[PDB]
Amino acid sequence: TSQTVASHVPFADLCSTLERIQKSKGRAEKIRHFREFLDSWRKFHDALHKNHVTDSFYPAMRLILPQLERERMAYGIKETMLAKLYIELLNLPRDGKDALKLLNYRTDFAMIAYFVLKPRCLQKGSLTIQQVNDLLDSIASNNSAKRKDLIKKSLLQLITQSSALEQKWLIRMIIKDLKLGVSQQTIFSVFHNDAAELHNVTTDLEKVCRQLHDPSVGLSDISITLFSAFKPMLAAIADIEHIEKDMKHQSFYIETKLDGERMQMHKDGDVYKYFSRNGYNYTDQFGASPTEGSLTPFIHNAFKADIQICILDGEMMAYNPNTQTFMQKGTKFDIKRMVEDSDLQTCYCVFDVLMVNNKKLGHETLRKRYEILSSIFTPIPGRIEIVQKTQAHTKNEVIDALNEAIDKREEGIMVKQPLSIYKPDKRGEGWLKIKPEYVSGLMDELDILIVGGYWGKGSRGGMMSHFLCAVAEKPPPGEKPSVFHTLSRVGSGCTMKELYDLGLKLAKYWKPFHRKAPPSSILCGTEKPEVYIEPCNSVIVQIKAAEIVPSDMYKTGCTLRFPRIEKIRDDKEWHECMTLDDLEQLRGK
Amino acid sequence: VPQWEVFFKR
Ligand SMILES: [Hg+2]
Ligand SMILES: [Hg+2]
Ligand SMILES: [Hg+2]
Ligand SMILES: [Hg+2]
Ligand SMILES: [Hg+2]
Ligand SMILES: [Hg+2]
Ligand SMILES: [Hg+2]
Ligand SMILES: [Hg+2]
Ligand SMILES: [Hg+2]
Repeated sequence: TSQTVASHVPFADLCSTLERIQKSKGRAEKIRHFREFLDSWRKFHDALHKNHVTDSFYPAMRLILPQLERERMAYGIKETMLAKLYIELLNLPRDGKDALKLLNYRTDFAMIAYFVLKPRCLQKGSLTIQQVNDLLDSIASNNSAKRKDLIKKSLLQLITQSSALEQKWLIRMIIKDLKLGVSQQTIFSVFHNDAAELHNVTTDLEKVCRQLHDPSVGLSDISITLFSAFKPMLAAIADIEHIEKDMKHQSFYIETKLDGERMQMHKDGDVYKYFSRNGYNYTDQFGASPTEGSLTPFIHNAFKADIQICILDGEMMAYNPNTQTFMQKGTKFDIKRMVEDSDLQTCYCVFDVLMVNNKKLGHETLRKRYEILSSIFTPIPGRIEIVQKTQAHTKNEVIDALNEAIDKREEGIMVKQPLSIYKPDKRGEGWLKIKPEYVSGLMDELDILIVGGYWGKGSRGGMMSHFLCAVAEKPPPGEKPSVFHTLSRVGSGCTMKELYDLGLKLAKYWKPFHRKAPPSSILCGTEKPEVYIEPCNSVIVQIKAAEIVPSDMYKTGCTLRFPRIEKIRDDKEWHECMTLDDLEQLRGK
Repeated sequence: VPQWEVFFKR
């Protein structure tokens, strides 16, 4: 009658098992202790439920793998809060060595506390595992509601009714790090042969505990399911030199790499759920239905007529309508707020589909999966998009793509095997990611001057797509630099507001560049700008680049490989520009 | 009704 094993098992038995596992040296011994507990629980369950069942090992497992808790929200509990509380309850001298050590704990804490507890708290535990869960539930729920005093009272119950040793373990469950000395994967494997695979397509300990309650009954065709959080497929880092072999000497896809929030979308008619990469529920943000949220109302009607159910994998971007650009994560500005203040909007960049109307697609080829994707919805630029991809088979094509990508201020490229299927939580297989070899030194901080510009297209024709940048020729002692040598073209995409602000600040200073009557202050190579700007009116940008290579396109006789503007350095005057001599020393060092 | 202590300390 809604009976549970957890209501019968002292939290003390769970803790004595954790203590034995942690103190065991060998893996074998660690596993044995876990097995003995798990096995007793299973036999008890069978006896308890003979004449009845959704009950399972979940109440224990959620405490054994606290980092996998998904039902309960954050506790909001700091080591420093526990410290004060213990100092009260144990009546420690407020200025003594024990009190200070607790208060001055440097980020383990459970062990420091336990040593203070062992000789002064002799109480025997009284809580069942179920009652421990109830109090943790209370802590989390009260934290959500910022009811500080109720959090304390729940903590107070946990502490006054638990043994010193149990308190050691409570602290670790609260912090979410047990330090058992045995891995999460081992825990899963010991529990059920299928537990890990199931967990990968349902990020839910309860589901795994309940569905795999019987260790001798497997699950067939474990797969991605509507409204269950699967772990995203991951990309392995790839050295661009080996890319043709890595793609099984056959044709492959090159796809744009977006740095947003990895997000999967689940749809059934008017009902929507969204899961982040860790399997937390973001439906409150994006929208459970077409009349609420920051995204769903705007994309519900993009879906094609025949599509009732679908599951998508992709990336959430912050899109600027006025510039038609995605804003990068790293900015001095507030992306979340501007999204809320309607300055920016949420855009779902989609690169995969795992289900359409009850066809499951995990095992289809990425090739087939992409085909299907174009049938799911009609893209709306700036709300819901299909990530751009192309076919390629050559290393040089990949060099081209990376070159283009960095130019547009993207930070890398993706490469994908068309034959490949979708493997949740696996890194490698069909998905590779490629980024520039950035070596962190002076090469990360090239401080150079903007000397010229190139216009964007159509309506973005008022904004610049690229800047031309130069270094200073070292001037006679006393005077400011008067001659600059071009060094590199670099992308000007408004992926951060400071670049937008910079463009508007410089707008009034551009002058038409004439090949036949060029300004004396700017010396060029092959590459000429559309417009230039007098040095004293300009701004220094800090540039990250992977390599300095020879070039006849720039006056310096060389240029920057994969250059990206990192910062606008308006804390510098134009004449503080890096010189030819600096460039020269940098190159050969 | 089975008692847990028989199952655990076994
Ligand atoms: Hg105590
Ligand atoms: Hg489980
Ligand atoms: Hg997008
Ligand atoms: Hg912008
Ligand atoms: Hg722009
Ligand atoms: Hg710009
Ligand atoms: Hg020139
Ligand atoms: Hg000036
Ligand atoms: Hg150079």
